Amino acid sequence: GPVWRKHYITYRINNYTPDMNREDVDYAIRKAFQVWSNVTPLKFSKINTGMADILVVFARGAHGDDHAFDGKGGILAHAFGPGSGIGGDAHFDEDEFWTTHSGGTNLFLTAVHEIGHSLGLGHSSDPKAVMFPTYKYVDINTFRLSADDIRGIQSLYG
Ligand SMILES: O=C(CNS(=O)(=O)c1ccc(-c2ccccc2)cc1)NO
Ligand SMILES: [Ca+2]
Ligand SMILES: [Ca+2]
Ligand SMILES: [Ca+2]
Ligand SMILES: [Zn+2]
Ligand SMILES: [Zn+2]
Repeated sequence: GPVWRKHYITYRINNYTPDMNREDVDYAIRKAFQVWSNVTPLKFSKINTGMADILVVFARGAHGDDHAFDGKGGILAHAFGPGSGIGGDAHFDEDEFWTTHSGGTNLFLTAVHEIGHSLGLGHSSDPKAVMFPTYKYVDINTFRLSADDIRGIQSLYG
């Protein structure tokens, strides 16, 4: 599949969920990017205006792509693989309740998974992998990619 063909990648937060403090959204997303820059040559920078490679959006129901959200539960988020335009973008279902902790749906953990897709990863069959497509809270303060995730991303970058 597609990959980014450059090392400096930008992201922009289109809008903020009212579920969380603004600074906590910023930090969760920053930390999620750091998970992947830790194990690749990629460098991520937040921009506040203009066209970013990865646009982060909170939206509910039908929201202008061909892929609608479904209210609370079920689909939590989705993201597009590397490419122009909508490529790379990561969308989070506002009908979920996003948090910094084990309550609701943890934004950081979900963003790690989605950014994996934004960088070109698909799903893993390994339940230990962050790319395993079932959300499960794990302690975010000690979170680590599985060997499978590191294998996956290092097949695309580095
Ligand atoms: O795969 C999907 C669509 N399905 S999902 O949104 O139910 C979903 C979303 C995120 C996750 C997830 C997996 C591991 C950690 C955090 C979230 C699981 C299911 N989007 O990427
Ligand atoms: Ca949903
Ligand atoms: Ca994009
Ligand atoms: Ca919400
Ligand atoms: Zn979408
Ligand atoms: Zn997924």
